[PDB]
Amino acid sequence: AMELVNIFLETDAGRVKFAIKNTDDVCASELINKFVELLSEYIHIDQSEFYLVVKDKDIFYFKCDRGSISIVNNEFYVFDEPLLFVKDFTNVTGVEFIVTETMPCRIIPKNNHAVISVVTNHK
Amino acid sequence: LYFQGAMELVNIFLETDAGRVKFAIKNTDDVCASELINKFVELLSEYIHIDQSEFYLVVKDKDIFYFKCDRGSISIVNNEFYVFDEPLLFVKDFTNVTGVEFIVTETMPCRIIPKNNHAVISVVTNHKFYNGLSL
Repeated sequence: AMELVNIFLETDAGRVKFAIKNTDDVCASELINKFVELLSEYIHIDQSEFYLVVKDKDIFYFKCDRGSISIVNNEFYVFDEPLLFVKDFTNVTGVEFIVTETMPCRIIPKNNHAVISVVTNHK
Repeated sequence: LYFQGAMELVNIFLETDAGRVKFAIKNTDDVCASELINKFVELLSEYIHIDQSEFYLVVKDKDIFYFKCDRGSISIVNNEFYVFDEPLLFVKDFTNVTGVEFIVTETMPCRIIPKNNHAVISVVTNHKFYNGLSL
């Protein structure tokens, strides 16, 4: 039900979303650390600086600075670039970050995973 | 294709304990483009896995020139217009490289496998010759 729109997995089968099933019907703000837990498997959270954009009906921006989370307000980028997605795959090969001129990233990957950086400037 | 004088890499820098470090070749008179860009790739290969990475090299020698390094295979990129004119603080002395900084654009993404737990830093520029966002 809840998914990231600015970070994706690179896999042998294609692009895979970070998605969490909202069982308790909580809010984006209350489940953000679950996304960080998911990314924790592929990058070093305590050494990385990056933003998390969560789509939950509306869009909610967050910054993760070495594990510390903050709410981001004045951002209006539309991560609506038509992308093709899959869900099944065998192995992860990289982590894909959609960056913007106001939302850079600093990533230290795990297990020789690749860091992919793609730019959007729409709104 | 040939150049003369100093050539600077303007979209890739080292992140070090002392700050940002620039790659430059001080004399390029008789050397051709493929040899010049190869030298930058060789320098970068100490910090990233060239055979698995895909990125762009933007160099400035009077004019701006664009190249793509796809798993070690270098190609010239035509019809690019990003100017990479953001003023930046550089240093030349350092003791430890902690990451590689990539200035990426809508047309020039990057796929980087770093070495030695080095960080990958990605910063966007949107400034172009003619779009009215540079300078």
